Amino acid sequence: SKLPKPVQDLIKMIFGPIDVNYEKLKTDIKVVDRDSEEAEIIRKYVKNTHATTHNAYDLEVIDIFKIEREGECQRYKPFKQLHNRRLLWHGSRTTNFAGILSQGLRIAPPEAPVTGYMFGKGIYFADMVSKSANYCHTSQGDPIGLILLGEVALGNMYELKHASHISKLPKGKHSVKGLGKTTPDPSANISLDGVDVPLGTGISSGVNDTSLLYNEYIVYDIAQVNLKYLLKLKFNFK
Ligand SMILES: NC(=O)c1cccc([C@@H]2O[C@H](COP(=O)(O)OP(=O)(O)OC[C@H]3O[C@@H](n4cnc5c(N)ncnc54)[C@H](O)[C@@H]3O)[C@@H](O)[C@H]2O)c1
Repeated sequence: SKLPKPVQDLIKMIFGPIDVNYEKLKTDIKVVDRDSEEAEIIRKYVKNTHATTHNAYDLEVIDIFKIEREGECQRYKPFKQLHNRRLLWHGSRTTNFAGILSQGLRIAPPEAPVTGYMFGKGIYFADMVSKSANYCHTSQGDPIGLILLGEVALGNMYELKHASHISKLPKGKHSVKGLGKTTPDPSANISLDGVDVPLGTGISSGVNDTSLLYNEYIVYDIAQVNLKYLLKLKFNFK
C-alpha cells in the first residue's frame, strides 16, 4: 500500500484489502501535519470546547485527516458564497463512516422515527466537541472514535430556545440553531479560510429562557455541508 500508515490504520478501523477499500470511500484523505497551524487550531478547538457536564472522559487527538469527498466541493458551490459559514462537529458510530465518507452526511430516512429529534429531521452539528463526541458511542473496551469537522453554511439562523417539530423554515432562514445556556466565548472566534471556528472556552450565553445546555445547529439540505476534517480521537475514561 502506497498510503501513509495513519491513513491505513483509519481504513482498517472503518471497514469490518486496504487500497481497494480506500477507493470505495471516494474521498481524498491527507494527514494534517502535527506542527501546522491547522493542527494547532483543531487541537485548541478540542481542548477548549470540552464541557463540564461531560466529565466522564478526556479527549486526545490521535490523527487529524483532511478530507475532500469527490464532487462535494461542486455540490457545495451554491452555498460557499452564503454568509455565516461555520466549522462544526458531527460525531457518529465508527460503523457509519464508510457510508458517511462515500455518500456524505445524509438526513435520516423517512422510515426513522420523527420523535427522537430535538429540531426535526436534519443534519445535526455542535460547537462543543464533547456534545458530538457522545454520538461516537465509544466504550472502555473500544475507546477510539471518529468525529467530523464540517464547514456548514448556516446563513440566517432560526434561533430557538426549546425543542420544536420543524418541518419547514421561516422565509429567508437557512438553518436552525438551538440556543444553549453555555456557548464558546464569541469574542474568541477565529477564521480558518473564510469559515468561522467557535473555539473559545465555555461561558454563559446570557440566554436565560432556554432548555438546552449546549448549542446545536441543524440544516435540512445536504448540500449545505462540506466535510473538511476527520479526527481519530482517544477517549480516556475517568
Ligand atoms: N451527531 C452529532 O454530533 C450531534 C450534534 C448535535 C446534536 C445532536 C443530537 O442528536 C440527535 C439526533 O440523533 P439520531 O441518531 O437519533 O438522529 P440522526 O442524526 O438523524 O441519525 C442518523 C445517523 O446516520 C448517520 N449518517 C449520516 N449520513 C450517513 C451516511 N451517508 N451513511 C451512514 N450513516 C450516516 C449520522 O451520523 C447519524 O448517526 C438530535 O436530536 C440532537 O439532539 C447530534
